Amino acid sequence: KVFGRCELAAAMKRHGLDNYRGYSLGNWVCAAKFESNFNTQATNRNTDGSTDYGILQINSRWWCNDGRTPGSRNLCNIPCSALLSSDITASVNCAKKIVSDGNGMNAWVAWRNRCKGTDVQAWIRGCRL
Repeated sequence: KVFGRCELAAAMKRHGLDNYRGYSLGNWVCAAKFESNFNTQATNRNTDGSTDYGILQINSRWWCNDGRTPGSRNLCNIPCSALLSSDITASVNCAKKIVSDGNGMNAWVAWRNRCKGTDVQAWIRGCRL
């Protein structure tokens, strides 16, 4: 599924991400844009041989199991393929674990380089308040 911008924002707000660990909804939508372009099926291999999965490009090194990442912890206790569903529930519950882990949303390098410090509430502009 390719989510629309306000569509994704309403799904993330309904699953509890607006203001989670102090991060406003605009932050999470901005990260989803530059991680996956709102595409739940997006996958991208990392140079260390792990792969990132889904809307928020959750990485198989630490968070989900894909069977091909020597060392994987699978801390969200989830197959990485289940992060590619049209229903973002698994991805949101796992992202809640990642942002809570110590370095906040800086865990998403795309958030740190392209979203952090920017007017992120522009990402929920026009969406039903």
